[PDB]
This record gives sequence, C-alpha cells and structure tokens, in this order.
Amino acid sequence: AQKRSEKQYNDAQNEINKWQRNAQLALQKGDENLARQALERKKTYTDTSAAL
Amino acid sequence: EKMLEQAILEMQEDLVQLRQGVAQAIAAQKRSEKQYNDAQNEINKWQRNAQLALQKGDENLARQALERKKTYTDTSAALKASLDTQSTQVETLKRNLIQLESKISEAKTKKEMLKARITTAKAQEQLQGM
Amino acid sequence: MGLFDRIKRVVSSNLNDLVNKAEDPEKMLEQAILEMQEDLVQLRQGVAQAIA
Amino acid sequence: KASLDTQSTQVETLKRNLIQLESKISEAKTKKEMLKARITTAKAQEQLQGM
Amino acid sequence: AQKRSEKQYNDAQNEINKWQRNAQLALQKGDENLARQALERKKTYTDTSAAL
Amino acid sequence: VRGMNTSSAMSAFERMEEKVLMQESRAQALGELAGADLETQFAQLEGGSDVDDELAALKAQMLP
Amino acid sequence: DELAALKAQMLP
Amino acid sequence: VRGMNTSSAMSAFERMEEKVLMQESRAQALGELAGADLETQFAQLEGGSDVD
Repeated sequence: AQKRSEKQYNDAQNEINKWQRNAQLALQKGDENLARQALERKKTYTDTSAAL
Repeated sequence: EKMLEQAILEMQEDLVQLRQGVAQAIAAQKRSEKQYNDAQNEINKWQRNAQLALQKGDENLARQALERKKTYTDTSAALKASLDTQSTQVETLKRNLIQLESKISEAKTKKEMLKARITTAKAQEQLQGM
Repeated sequence: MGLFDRIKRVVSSNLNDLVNKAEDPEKMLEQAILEMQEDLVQLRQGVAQAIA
Repeated sequence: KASLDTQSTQVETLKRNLIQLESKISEAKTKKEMLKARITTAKAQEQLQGM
Repeated sequence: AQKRSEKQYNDAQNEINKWQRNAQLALQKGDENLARQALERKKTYTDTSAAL
Repeated sequence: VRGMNTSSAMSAFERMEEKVLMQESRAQALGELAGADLETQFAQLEGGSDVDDELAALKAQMLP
Repeated sequence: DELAALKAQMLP
Repeated sequence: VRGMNTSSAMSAFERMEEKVLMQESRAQALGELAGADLETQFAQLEGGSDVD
C-alpha cells in the first residue's frame, strides 16, 4: 500500500511537471484559458498529493 | 472491504444516469432556442409580408400580421423566460457533476486508508493470541 | 433498516463468491481485445451508411 | 443543403473518433505481453518464496 | 519473456528506422503530409519503446 | 468513449490491474521479508571473505 | 517539431 | 481484411505466433540452464586439456 501511494504520489508529481510544461506551452501558443486551466489542475493534483 | 466495494460500483452507475439527465436538459435548451429562432424567423417573414400587404393594398391582412407578430413575440418571451429558469437548473446540475467527479476519486483514496487500518488491527489481535 | 441490511449481507455473499470465481487474468485480456476488434467493424458498418 | 452540411460535419466527427479508436485498441493489444510477463514473473516468486 | 519482448523492443526501433525510409521517400516525392504521418508513427513507436 | 458500465477496454483494464498490482506487490514485499534476515547479510560478508581468501590461495597457485 | 525535423531532412 | 475476426489470413497469424513463440522460448531457457551448471563447464575445460 505504501508503494502504491508512493507510485500515485510520484505519478501526481510527474503529471504536475507535465502540466507545468503544457502551461508554458499554452502561453507560447497564445491560448490564455488553457494555461489557466492547467494551473487549476495542478492545484487539484497538489491537494491529492498532499492527501496521499 | 465489503462495505466499501459495493458503494463504489453503485456511485458510478448513478453518475451515468445524471449525465443523461443533463444531456436532456441541454437538448431542451437547444429545442427552446430553435423554437425561439423559428419564432424570430417567422416574425421576420411576417414583417416582410406585412410590408407586402401594404403594397398589395389589402389593409386587413397587414393588420392581422401585426397581431400574429405580437403573439409570436409573447411566445418568444415565454420561451426566453423558460430558458433562463432551465439554464439555472442546468448550471447546478453541471456543478454537481463536477463535484461528484472529485468525490468519487476521494472515495477510492479512503478505501486504501481503510484497508491499512484494518491490517494494523489484525496485527494487534495476533498479539492477544500470544 | 432491515431490507437494506439483508441487501448488505446477501449481495455481499453472492458478489464475493462471484468476484473470486470470475477474475483469473488471461481470460480477461483476450476477451476484451476480441470484443473491441468486433466493435470497430460494427462502427464502420454504421458510419459507411451515413457517408453514403 | 442545410442538412447535408450538418451531417457531413457529423460524419467527420465520427471519422475523427474512428482514427482515435484505432489507436486505443492498439494500446490494448500492446500491454498484454508486459502483463503476462509480470504475472508469470510474480507466480515464479510466489512458489519460490514460501519454501 | 525478456528475450521475446526485447526482440519486440528492438523491432520497434527497426520499425522507426524503416519509417525513416517512409519519411525520406515521401520527401523525395514532396509528400510532406505523408512524411508527417510517418513521423507520427516514429513518434508513437518511440513512446511505446520507452514503456517496454 | 465516455465509459458506460461494461465498456470492454475500460472494464478489462480494471480487472487486470486488480490482479497485476496485488500479485507484483506481494512478491516484492514477501521477497523483502524473506531477504530481511541478518545472517543473509552476513552471507554477503562471508562471500567477501571467501573470494578474498580464495584469491590469496589462487594467486600463489598460479604464481609458479 | 515534426516540421523542424522534416525541413532539415528535406533540406539536403 | 477488416470485416471479420475469423478470416483465414488474420486467424493463421495469431495461431502460428502463439505456438512458435512458446516453443522457441521454452527450448532456449532449458538449454541455458544446462550450460550454467559448473560440472558441464569443467568437462569442457578437461576436453581442451585432453586435446593438446
């Protein structure tokens, strides 16, 4: 269970990193709404990670 | 595990039903909009006809068209009012679905936590046996 | 509540036996991929009619 | 003409899904091997370790 | 299973390499669109290869 | 696509992951419990003593 | 990124 | 090509692959274990010594 939670936590961190890259990419793309959405998703992921 | 497992299966099926209801509400909004659009189109056609009637020289027909337009406008107004009431309900449903999605994930996390505590309790029981 | 309590106990007895009976692994994979390989063709047999 | 354009757009929507579904089923072909390999790897250990 | 899936992992690279023929020959026709579709396959095989 | 009750791909992934995770984790965890013994860590030191004293004899034996 | 690789690949 | 799962061209490849892969893998694994044993290696060294 500890390993599974760690894996989930690791996945969340990986997802957050991917999201951060996407958010930066969105700004380059010029889609303001998408970047904002990614930030919101990151917060949710962070909350999940904190809970884990 | 048994109490928790049954609950998870049940919540997912309920969510699908809720989504269908939301779709129906969305469909209803589109239908009302289409009806409203049709009424507007009908009004535009009526306006052209009323102008045509004046050119034709039939005074009564033009007057009748104006009366019809008022009725159409009233229907359109009623449809708009209905749409607004429906829209608020739709927004609430959408908000609930989003909340539900967050909630189901939390429930899965809770089960893992619950499983760990039960295992710890079992270990304590073993000590009593000794 | 008594009917809900009988639902807890009876549905848990039956579902625990079923999930233990049913869930050996290689049965699942080879079914699933065969079912979706059926489904793609079924979808095309729809979509052709509409294209046409 | 109104119907034709609408349903043409809908037909494109169906085709876009088919192209994605052709990926989604390819992924499900692929994983099987790793799953079986993991399963068998574990089953060898499962016998071994108890002794 | 390692030998088998290693052969398949090598064969994913063998596919990437063969799909360079695809992209190169498409460029030798002037078919950028087709070369992009080859590059999508080399990309999806690269993604696959990492997981293996 | 949206994942109706028995959508064959999604439902299969769930049922496989139940086996896949439990078995693999059991084997790693029980393997660490079987490997937990201190005398087995002493067997690593013993292997060090064995290879070093075998080298000392071997280097003398090959030297002539 | 496929265009960037492709334009270099077609360039020679 | 795409209408049915039971077509002869499609089915033959699947049946042949499973049979071929299992046989090849099993034979290779058994052979490697025999080679691994120390006694077999010692005999080979003795043969070389005997030959000179």
